This record gives sequence, structure tokens and C-alpha cells, in this order.
Amino acid sequence: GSPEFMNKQWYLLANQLILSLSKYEGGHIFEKLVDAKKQNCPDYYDVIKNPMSFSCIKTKLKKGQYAYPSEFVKDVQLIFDNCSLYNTSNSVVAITGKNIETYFNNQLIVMGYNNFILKEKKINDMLKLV
Ligand SMILES: Cc1ccccc1-c1[nH]c(C)c2c1CCCCC2=O
Repeated sequence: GSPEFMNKQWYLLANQLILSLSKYEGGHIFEKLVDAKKQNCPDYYDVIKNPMSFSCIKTKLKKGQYAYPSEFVKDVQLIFDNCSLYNTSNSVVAITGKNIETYFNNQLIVMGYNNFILKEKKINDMLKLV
């Protein structure tokens, strides 16, 4: 397809997808960066050195700071990885995090978003062939 047209497309799906995650059940705990004091987890940024939240990703989208479709997924997946790292598997937060992660990955399938990630790869090979 048209290269800039494609970029407009997956940008639209990303902005849609981050919004669905904000409204999904429990998504509000990933909306903002954790305030270690107000959540009384005062060791959070001793454990999590690469913090990420839905609002950070929204700002990147708004600022046009994603060059590839995989870069958006990587940031969302980072939220889920921080969540499972910090919270024990039998905790409310860990369980909530795995529920949103399953939903995010399934939206990637339903929305055709993964085809944009596949496209990104072959273009970079097509560029390697030059
Ligand atoms: C549980 C909660 C409520 C309101 C705002 C943020 C949170 C939250 N969101 C994450 C990803 C958290 C926490 C605090 C509990 C332990 C640390 C954590 O992973």
C-alpha cells in the first residue's frame, strides 16, 4: 500500500487501541505512572527502571514519536512486563494485568494490527536489498 497511508492507518489503530485499554476492566491502574507513595509501594522505582503507562503512550502517539508499528506494541507490552515483574502472580494487580494483556494481544489480531508489523519487517528487508 501507500507508505504514508499505512502510517496514518496504524497510527489510527494505535490511538484506538490505547483508548480501548483505558476503558477495559481494570485498565485504570495502568493509566498513569505509579505514585509510589499514594499506592504505598515505596520500592516501585527501585524495581521498575523502565516505567510505562497508557498516558505516556498517548503522549508519544500525540507527539508522533513512534516510527514503526512494533514500537507501540513494545511500549504496551512493557506495561504488562513491569506489572508481572513487580506484582506476585496471585495478586489482584498481576491477574488484572494478565487479563488486559490477553485482550490487547487479541485486539492486535482482530484489528489487523499485526499485519502492519509484518509489513514493517519486509520493507526493512526490501531496504536491505539496496
Ligand atoms: C492498584 C493501583 C490503583 C491506582 C493507581 C495505580 C495502581 C497500580 N497500578 C500498577 C500497575 C501498580 C499499582 C499499585 C499496586 C502495586 C504496584 C503496581 O504494579
